[PDB]
Amino acid sequence: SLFSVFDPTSSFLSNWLSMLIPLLFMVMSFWLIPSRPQFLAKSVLMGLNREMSLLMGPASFGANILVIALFLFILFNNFIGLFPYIFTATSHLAVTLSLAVPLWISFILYTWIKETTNALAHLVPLGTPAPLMPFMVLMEIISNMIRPITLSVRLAANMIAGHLLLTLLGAQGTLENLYVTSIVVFSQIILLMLEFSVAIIQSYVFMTLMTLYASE
Amino acid sequence: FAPPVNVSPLIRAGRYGALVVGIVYGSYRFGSLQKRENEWRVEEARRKVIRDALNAENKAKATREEMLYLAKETGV
Amino acid sequence: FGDYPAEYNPKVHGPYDPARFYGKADVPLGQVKLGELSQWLGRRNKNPQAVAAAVSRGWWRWQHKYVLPRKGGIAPYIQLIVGCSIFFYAINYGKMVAHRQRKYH
Amino acid sequence: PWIMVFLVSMALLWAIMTMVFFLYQPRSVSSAKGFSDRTVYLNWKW
Amino acid sequence: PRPLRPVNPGKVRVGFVPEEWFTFFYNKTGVTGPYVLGAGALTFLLSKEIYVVEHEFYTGVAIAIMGTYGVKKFGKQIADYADKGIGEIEQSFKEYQDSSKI
Amino acid sequence: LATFLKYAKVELTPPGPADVPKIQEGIQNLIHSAKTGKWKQVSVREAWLNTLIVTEIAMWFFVGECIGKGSVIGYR
Amino acid sequence: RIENYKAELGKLGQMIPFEHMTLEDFFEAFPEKVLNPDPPSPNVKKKPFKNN
Repeated sequence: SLFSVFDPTSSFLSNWLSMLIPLLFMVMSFWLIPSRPQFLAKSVLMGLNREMSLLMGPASFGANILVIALFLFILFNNFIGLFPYIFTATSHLAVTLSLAVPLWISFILYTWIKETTNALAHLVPLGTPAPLMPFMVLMEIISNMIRPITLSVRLAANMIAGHLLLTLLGAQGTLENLYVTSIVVFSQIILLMLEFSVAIIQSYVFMTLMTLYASE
Repeated sequence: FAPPVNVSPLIRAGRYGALVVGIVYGSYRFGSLQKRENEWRVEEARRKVIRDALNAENKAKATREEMLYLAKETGV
Repeated sequence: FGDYPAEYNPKVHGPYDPARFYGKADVPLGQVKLGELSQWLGRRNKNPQAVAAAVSRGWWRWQHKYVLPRKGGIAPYIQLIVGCSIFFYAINYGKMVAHRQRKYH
Repeated sequence: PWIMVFLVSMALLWAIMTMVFFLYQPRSVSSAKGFSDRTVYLNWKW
Repeated sequence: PRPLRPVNPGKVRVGFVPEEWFTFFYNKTGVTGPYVLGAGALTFLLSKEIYVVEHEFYTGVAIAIMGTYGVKKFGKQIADYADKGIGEIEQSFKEYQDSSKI
Repeated sequence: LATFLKYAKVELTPPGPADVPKIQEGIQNLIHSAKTGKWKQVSVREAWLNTLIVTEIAMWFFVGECIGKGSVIGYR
Repeated sequence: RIENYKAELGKLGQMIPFEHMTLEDFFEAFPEKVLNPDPPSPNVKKKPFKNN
């Protein structure tokens, strides 16, 4: 029924089991020389760790793994959720808000507690005039306040729109007419390649933005 | 693949016996439910006519009242 | 909590193979002659810790068969996708049945 | 059920964190070339 | 006994189905036994509409076509990249052992 | 796929007409297994399989029901 | 020193080969490991901690 993908109230075993899916798809290491999937997963993680270390800095020892785990959580829910009957956890705004709000609070509160006057000088972007200074302060306060909203919305609303556009094409895929079915399947192949790329891009966007907010 | 194996004769006899029973049961049930579907369509035609007449009258009167209310709101 | 199970003896069983059951040698369910199947079911305890141990042993057997070998393929990942899609269809059994195409069937 | 969603999501994010924490390849490339120069001969008397 | 690491994983027919499922029936139903069991199962699910052909069946079909095309096009390249890395690691460990002996 | 057609010819064919006295001797043996024993002496792997096989016979019955009713999805 | 070097050479000769080595036998033969009261990292490397 169009929106029936986004109904977690399914049965006695609800659709919240879509969050235990990343425990199944995480590589387990037994032998000393790794297998193909373990080596591929470790190579991707090492590559992203090297990319995020440039933006992090030396005073962010905990940000090596705290953003990588968030990247894998978002990536697995976005990627394995696009398979047909699997519920997509990050489509809902609750899960994305649950990921974005606590780390943003852990950035804002810790920066205010640790360096207060440095943050107040950081409000002025080093050259703006004093009459525009209160406006820049208000701009900085508002822009920091809508940071976790613009992460949760950008992940949840994008995943919802990405699966509703597939559901609209699926509902028009009649089985009696083979021509319409072949058009629907070909257009869904184009759309699903776009959705897989958008899924990985949006997880990388969240990792990059959490790293930038952690360092700043 | 592996060399072929002839199935057990009891398995083949039961499988094709179930196939034959399935064909005659499908023919019997389709013939049975065709009359039921025809009777359901017969009564649903009258039910559709009554529902269509009542709903169209109710929709037309509600549309007239709604257009009068919106003309009252707009002042035209 | 992480620790080896109490039946594991590194001086007897060699290195730790998590897919292996290190307890007393019970008859596997495949070769039970079904006249003693109720006795076999009563012999195995139904504790949630033992159930989670049997699930973990099975998951490590599957890891050892399809993932842990060096030149492993994408067959384990397709098995996970199909197994998750079937399970999530059985979860949403009502949500898909209530939008059927035919009536009698 | 936002409270249970929040608790399960954070427990899973911590579980993913401790899965990545043990995902590394211990490279034993500690070369023992230093022992080629650690030995010093006995000094004589001059 | 000590665990051993086989070079090749378990045998798989039709992309993901294990080969042990197909060879389990060979004592009784031959080679087309399991295949006709799966065919009868899929026909029965689509007959009694237990498996309802919804808007997600065509998503699953498009995923299956994309997955087959992507795997057949990039499986050799990705397996070669991974086995190159594993060989480099094993070569580095062997070089370490030889250097320690020297 | 030609070998699959060869196996279909070998294995998906109706049984021989001369094995009808034989299979009844098998069927009564199942009756001899329905009263005395020969089933509580069955390994669960074998028992699993015997059930599995039977499910295949019942699925052939539903295939035959699809043949008798024509279309696959429902009774049209 | 000769006795120590011969003992180390014999121990390395008697070690299980890395092809058949599980990740715990490697940590038994190389007891540096990675422990709870140890400098950590997601990539537990030779230089991800301190060095500042």
